[PDB]
Amino acid sequence: PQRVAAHITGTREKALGRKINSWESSRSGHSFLSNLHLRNGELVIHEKGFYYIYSQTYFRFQEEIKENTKNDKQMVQYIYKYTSYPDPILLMKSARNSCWSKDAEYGLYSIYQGGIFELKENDRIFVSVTNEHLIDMDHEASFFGAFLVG
Amino acid sequence: PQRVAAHITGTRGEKALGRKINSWESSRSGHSFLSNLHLRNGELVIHEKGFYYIYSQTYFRFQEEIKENTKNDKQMVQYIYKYTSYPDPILLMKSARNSCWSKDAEYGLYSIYQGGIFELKENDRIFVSVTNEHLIDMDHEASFFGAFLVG
Amino acid sequence: PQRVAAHITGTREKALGRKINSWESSRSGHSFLSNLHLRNGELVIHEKGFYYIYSQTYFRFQEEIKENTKNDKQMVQYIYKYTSYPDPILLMKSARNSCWSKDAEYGLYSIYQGGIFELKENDRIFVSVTNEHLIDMDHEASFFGAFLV
Amino acid sequence: ELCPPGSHRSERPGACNRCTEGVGYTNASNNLFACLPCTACKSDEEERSPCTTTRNTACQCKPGTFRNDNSAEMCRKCSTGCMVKVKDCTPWSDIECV
Amino acid sequence: GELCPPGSHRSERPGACNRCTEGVGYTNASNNLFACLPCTACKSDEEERSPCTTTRNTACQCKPGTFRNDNSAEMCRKCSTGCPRGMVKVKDCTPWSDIECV
Amino acid sequence: ELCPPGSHRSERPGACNRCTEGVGYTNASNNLFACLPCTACKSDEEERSPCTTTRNTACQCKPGTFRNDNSAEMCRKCSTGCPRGMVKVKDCTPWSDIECVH
Ligand SMILES: [Cl-]
Ligand SMILES: [Zn+2]
Repeated sequence: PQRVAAHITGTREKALGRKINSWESSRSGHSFLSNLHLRNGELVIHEKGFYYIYSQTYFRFQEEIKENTKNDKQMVQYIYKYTSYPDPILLMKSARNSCWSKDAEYGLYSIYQGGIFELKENDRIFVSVTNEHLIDMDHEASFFGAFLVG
Repeated sequence: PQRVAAHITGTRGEKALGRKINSWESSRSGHSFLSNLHLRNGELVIHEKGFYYIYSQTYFRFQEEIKENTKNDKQMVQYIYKYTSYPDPILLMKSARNSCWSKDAEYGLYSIYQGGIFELKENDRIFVSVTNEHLIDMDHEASFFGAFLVG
Repeated sequence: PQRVAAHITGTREKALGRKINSWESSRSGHSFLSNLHLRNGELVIHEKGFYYIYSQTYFRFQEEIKENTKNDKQMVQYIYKYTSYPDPILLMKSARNSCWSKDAEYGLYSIYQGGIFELKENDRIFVSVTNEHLIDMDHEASFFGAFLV
Repeated sequence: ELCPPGSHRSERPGACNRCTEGVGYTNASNNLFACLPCTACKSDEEERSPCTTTRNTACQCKPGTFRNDNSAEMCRKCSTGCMVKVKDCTPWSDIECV
Repeated sequence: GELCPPGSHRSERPGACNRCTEGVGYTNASNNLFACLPCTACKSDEEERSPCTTTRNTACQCKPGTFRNDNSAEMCRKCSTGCPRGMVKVKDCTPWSDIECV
Repeated sequence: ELCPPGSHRSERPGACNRCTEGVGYTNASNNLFACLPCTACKSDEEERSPCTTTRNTACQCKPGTFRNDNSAEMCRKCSTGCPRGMVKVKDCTPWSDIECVH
């Protein structure tokens, strides 16, 4: 197991949004950690290198027409890193807005993003989202992972 | 030749949700390929046990004519399943989109991409299943399916 | 040392859309090039092989309707390659349409796609988009990369 | 040969571990290294029966809404009108119009 | 000169050329591609002007009443009925452009 | 082994490079190999203070709009009224919608 990778799934500071901290790590066949570990919803790096980091967050909601406001929701997924620096550093953001139509009965918005980043040993990576209360934490729907590329 | 990966694309020709896409194309050098994996009934078959980053993009493309009015609301879901040594297919990933609720909507363009890492055993089969299969655009560059060994 | 990968981010021909040529490649920790190089917004291949290629393009716009016609937008991300052939070859396309509701005050549409492609030494890969004027070039928002698989 | 429903296989070639009630399950004899995660009923559904080590949760759309083969994610409100209504809507189908 | 003619691509065999399959793929120029380019399919909103040949991709065009501009390459859009208040129609709509107002 | 605010670490183990004013910055002592990129104010915002080698840009929503914790990307128009059964205790700010009580 000289393999450096992880895939963790949903379970039922100066950073934007709210950190997802309810990830599940070891159901054989569904999620796993190989030469990385989880701490307070943050994936911790062991081996310095280039990592392809990705995350899918499912915004799922039934909506009731807001009487004095628009039914507009900004669904944003943020991927941050904590390094040898006091503030978390934004690596990636992916945004979506819900349907402006007042005829809207519900919303299904899965957001996936990924990219390659150089990380140092003991750097921590986490996912932060807006509207955390609309997130569906089904294992197959919302997840977070990384693997060593270089 | 010791490379374990595949990228198969669209072509116009059980207890699982949605309907399995079975019209994928494997050869055509530069556009699709199979290296140490094979295709059978639209399912990618694993040869080497390991950690695989699996992904798929499915393009939902349609012209819509609102009449009388409802129910034109569409749930566009992409499911990625695996068949292992177990009677039922096991869901690995799902990604969903709903169409625009506006009555002014003339058409819909909804590309869905998802990917993730999964441990697979030799002879495990992976496939893509979607809702509204009749709205899928199978252009090679638009809808595709693939995987590669990470560990 | 022998790592073949790149991740380049935004800075503020017969191909569809318009080529993004304003990528940055040298910010340590944010963007990099390892055994690939950038030229006119195109990533150039050094080592022949299978590459997982990906891109995220952020369409962000504030746009209040104008009392007449429809403001319906087709947001398309194209990933092309230039090889030993006169025309660019489309590898991937990902499309989204904006919200048709006339109550729409703005649009936030991030588009991500990726896939594996066999590339030859000196093949060039680039990103082209429709509505280039609506693209937000924040470094965490729009980016382009690849790595040898 | 196989681990019974409500169990999965362990590292030791001939041993079976029981699934955790309410967390995971297995509906058939198997050799999986983990039980399958239980399904959660969403806010638009009602739970008909809970998850057991041998049966996944069984959910059904709330009255007035339905779900079908092409709408597996969210329950949809049943159509108010039609053509004449030959059949009423069910948790698994909209109204039938003749 | 190590280039295969239009209607053909380079083979696995270093010195050979394979012909494209009519209706399936093509190549418009001399090349050394390992596969011919896939033919384009006209979508439900388009009409086929000319079919795919081993040397020419299919030619599609928006159906009458609709168009496709540089920023709307995916789906044909309905042509605008009129010009806004105080503007006159200088040009009629084409399969490649909406009405021009000035 | 830490560079001061307004600077980051170099390749040379003991050196510090200064951030480029208007391009990047660093707010604390550090050993980053690059300064953090400056934020750009978008069309819906106004710049309160520019980016300096030690402070990121400070933007603010344009009058009549706001940005809060659940709407960090685009400024939203302030709500006209309070929901069913609620009064209006606080007016909207560039960082918050109207406050409603009861
Ligand atoms: Cl919409
Ligand atoms: Zn909409």
